[PDB]
Amino acid sequence: MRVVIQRVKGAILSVRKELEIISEIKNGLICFLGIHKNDTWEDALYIIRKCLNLRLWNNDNKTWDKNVKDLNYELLIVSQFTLFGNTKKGNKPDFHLAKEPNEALIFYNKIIDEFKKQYNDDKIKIGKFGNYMNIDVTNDGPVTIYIDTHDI
Amino acid sequence: MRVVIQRVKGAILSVRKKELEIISEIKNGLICFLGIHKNDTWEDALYIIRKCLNLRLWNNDNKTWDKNVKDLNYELLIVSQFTLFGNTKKGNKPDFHLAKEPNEALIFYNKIIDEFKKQYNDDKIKIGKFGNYMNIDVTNDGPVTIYIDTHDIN
Ligand SMILES: Nc1ncnc2c1ncn2[C@@H]1O[C@H](COP(=O)(O)OP(=O)(O)O)[C@@H](O)[C@H]1O
Repeated sequence: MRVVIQRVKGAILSVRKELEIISEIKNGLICFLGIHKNDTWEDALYIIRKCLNLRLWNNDNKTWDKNVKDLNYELLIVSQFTLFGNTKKGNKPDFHLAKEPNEALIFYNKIIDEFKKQYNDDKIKIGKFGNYMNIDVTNDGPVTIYIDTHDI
Repeated sequence: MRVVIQRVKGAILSVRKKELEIISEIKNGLICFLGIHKNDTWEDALYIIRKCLNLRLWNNDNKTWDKNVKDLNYELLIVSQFTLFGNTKKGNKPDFHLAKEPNEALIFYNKIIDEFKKQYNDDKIKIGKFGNYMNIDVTNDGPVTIYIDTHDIN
């Protein structure tokens, strides 16, 4: 599994209705989550644990000290198959390394459940899987973290 | 080198000093969050620029993944992001030792920006404020997030 984690002051998620807002968070994280074809539940578990526990906020005096849970902040989890974009061949990407959309959705849904189980069910916002999304992100820093579980 | 590329309808970059001040802004195009590694070479930088400018990340009529940022006269906002070399394998406090140290990172970054302008056009390349806190309002389009690590390349 691949995840891009961005530290945000807020994120507003819209779909085409011109656009209607379905999701919104204030301070916290937007997590762009790529699901590999070979991902197991242990790959999911690692990403979840890292997203929830990574110490990405300062606590004056201390840098990199508080996580999303510590500060009662929110997470928006967005599925991003493009994170397996093969950009090595030419300039046209292909995405064959990403999990096929049906088994990806189920896996994703299980991840959201576990996010809610490990943190709080009110603090976990989502997009519309598969659908086109407009997301206004207020990047705080910016702070961008990347994790690939196949490096673990 | 590491880069996170996001397809945008717009991005608005502010810095400190009502309390925030807008310094850069693009419409359609890419925000590229760029991480510079300790041992990055000009060849790593060249690969990043080539891909950012030439990756076909936009639709065109009946065709998907067909047009690149240059094809559409779109813009690039290039932001230095050392946090991309944040090691998180050992505990939950990130370790950034593998990121090129600031002074060397800044000159390498500015060289990269110069080459972007040379390979595309000056007026289409936007930047932030290196080593400074930034507030970046990004309108993600899709979203479409691309990740490239040049170490994976030979
Ligand atoms: N894992 C995936 N999840 C969602 N969409 C995908 C995925 N893989 C490919 N796509 C989309 O489907 C289209 C066709 O891909 P596919 O039929 O899998 O292979 P190919 O491009 O070689 O025919 C692409 O334009 C891409 O946007």
